[PDB]
This record gives sequence, C-alpha cells and structure tokens, in this order.
Amino acid sequence: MSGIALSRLAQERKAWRKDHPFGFVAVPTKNPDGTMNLMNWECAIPGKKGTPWEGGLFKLRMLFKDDYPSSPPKCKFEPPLFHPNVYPSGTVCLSILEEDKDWRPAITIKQILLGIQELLNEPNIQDPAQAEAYTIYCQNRVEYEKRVRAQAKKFAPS
Amino acid sequence: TQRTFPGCTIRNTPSEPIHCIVWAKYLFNQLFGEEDADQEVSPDRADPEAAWEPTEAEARARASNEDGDIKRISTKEWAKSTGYDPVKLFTKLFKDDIRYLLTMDKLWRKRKPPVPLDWAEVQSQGEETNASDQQNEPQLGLKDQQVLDVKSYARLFSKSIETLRVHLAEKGDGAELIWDKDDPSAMDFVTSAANLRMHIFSMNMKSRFDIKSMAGN
Repeated sequence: MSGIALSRLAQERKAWRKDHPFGFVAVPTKNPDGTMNLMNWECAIPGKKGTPWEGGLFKLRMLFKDDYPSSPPKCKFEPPLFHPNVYPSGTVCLSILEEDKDWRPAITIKQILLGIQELLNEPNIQDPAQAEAYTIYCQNRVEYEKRVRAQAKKFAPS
Repeated sequence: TQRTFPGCTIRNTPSEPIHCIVWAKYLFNQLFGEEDADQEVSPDRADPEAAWEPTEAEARARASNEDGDIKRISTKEWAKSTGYDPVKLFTKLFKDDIRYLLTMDKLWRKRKPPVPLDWAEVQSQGEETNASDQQNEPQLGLKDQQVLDVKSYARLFSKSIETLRVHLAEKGDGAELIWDKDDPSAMDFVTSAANLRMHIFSMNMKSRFDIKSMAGN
C-alpha cells in the first residue's frame, strides 16, 4: 500500500545516489511545484561494452505500484526498441519483473537495470514479445545485427 | 569486463569447466549462505520442455498473485531438513538431479548426456582399481596441483559438508556464511563439487590449486 512503497522508493534513490554502475542513469520524475514522484522514474541504460548496442543510451520509464515492493516495477522503453523481449508498447519482459516468477521484494533497482542491459546482449528465446525481432533474430542474425547497430547509433548521445 | 554466467547453462549443460565451478559456487551459497530465486542449484520445474516457457503472464487456472511454489524452490530447506547429510546431498545433485535432467532429451541430441553417480558406486570404484584411498596414484610436484580421482573428490565433498555444517551451527540459526577462497573447507567444497559435476559430463577433472585460482578469480 501507499507510504510503504514510498519509504522503499526513497531508500532506492539514496542507495543509487551513493553507488551506481558508471553510465547508468536513474532519477524519479520531477512533479510540478518542486515535488517529486517516486512512483515514476526516468532511467537510461547505455549499451553494454562489446555488444552492437554499445554507444547508444536507451531511456525507459519505470512505473511503480502501491503494492511495491511486493509488486515488480514494470519498465517501458521510451521509445520501444528492436528487441524480441520488448513489446511494441515498450513493455520489457524479464523473469525478475514478475512477482509470480523470480521477482523478490529485496531486489534493488540496480539489479533490475543491470538485468535489462544484460537482456540486450542475451535475448530470451522463450519470450517472443516482439514477433518481428524474434523472427529476424532466429533466421537472420546478420540482418538483426544491422538493425541493432543502426539503433545504437540512432540513440547515441550527440 | 567479466562474462556473465546464465543460470540456464549453469543448471543445465555446462560445456565449460569454469561453468561447473561457478555452479559449485552457487551450490555453497544456496546451502550455507544467501538463498536466491534465479541463482538456485535445483532443477527448474518451469522448464520450457516441462511446463511453460515461461513467457510473460502465466497460463494456469490459479491466482497469479498467489503462486503455489513453481518458482520458489529452496534447496536450503531440504539441506537443513536432512541436517546437511553428505550422502543425501551427493545422491541428490550427482545422482537424482541429473537423472531428472536426463528427461529433457531435447538437451542431448549432439552432446554426450551426463551419467548419474551413486555414493555406493563411487565408494566401490569399478572403473579403476579400488586400491588404497589414502594414496594410489604416485605423482610429483605441488600436492595441491595433483588431480585426485572421483573417490577422492567424493569423500572430500562429504568432509567439507561436515566442517561447513558445524561452522554454520557455530554461528547459530538464520545465519549465512559467505563463500571465500582462503577457507580450506569452502575451497574443498567448491573444488569437489565442480570436479564431480564435470566428471558426470565426461569432462577432464581439475586440481584444487587450479580451481582455487579461478573460483576466486
């Protein structure tokens, strides 16, 4: 319920503000009147080194609920990216992003963000969120690389 | 940067020796340390060829917000219940688990499938001469660089469990021991477990010193 979630949300920001992976960006939305909405974060994840995603800064929106931290914070890419584990709506799919699956209330936002970056390199073939990407990735790795490479350069901080 | 080790290839088929060692590292943590959900050591019941994919949003006639226990398996519970018995644990991971894993024939269509090893069969070595357990293979050089046999790692694995169990008990209940590379017991455990796991997949065994260097990295 409310209050509880906000207490943990503030804790996450405190921990993240202290220590966080270099290149990763995460901060709650600045609600008008000098306030802040801890239930809505604007995070950004850069491409992992050694991958065709390297160089691109992908931004996503982290949506929180009142059931937090019991409920997982659904993250939607802004805008959605070409990835078989990312729905055209922007909804990212991950085992630890579902309570009934591998999500644990003790999971820090840091672990979630890192997991998303990892997913970019190693796509889950069990979750065909993006039919287009899934098909291309499965039958033509070359054509997939091209689209991913152009994507990184497209979202590259200029 | 270091390469990530996916739980799939760790729990399923570890084609690389280093993977068998990483598996053993998680094994220690899931027995005397921190218990994780994805970083478990037990065979997954939600395997794509067993139950679901499992793709986003479950597919069952039950409450999704009230899962029974499809993804909350805790090997630590069984270990604690058995009082950390070497035989029970050995016959579980190295005899029953891979046997259940063999059910997934889709995993063995090119790679040689694993062979289950029983505690009694390893004690009564039939593959080789069941000579003195103390020392049968005469070698020279670093003692820690001498690759032991399956019997050695089996009994060694059993002995490490003993010292680790009493070590945890000394800390009390609800305690969690973190794995280290300087602790003889913790190192012996990971070394034996890894060697046993790799031996099951017909992979060349490694020495304690060799593993110690990569286990701690």
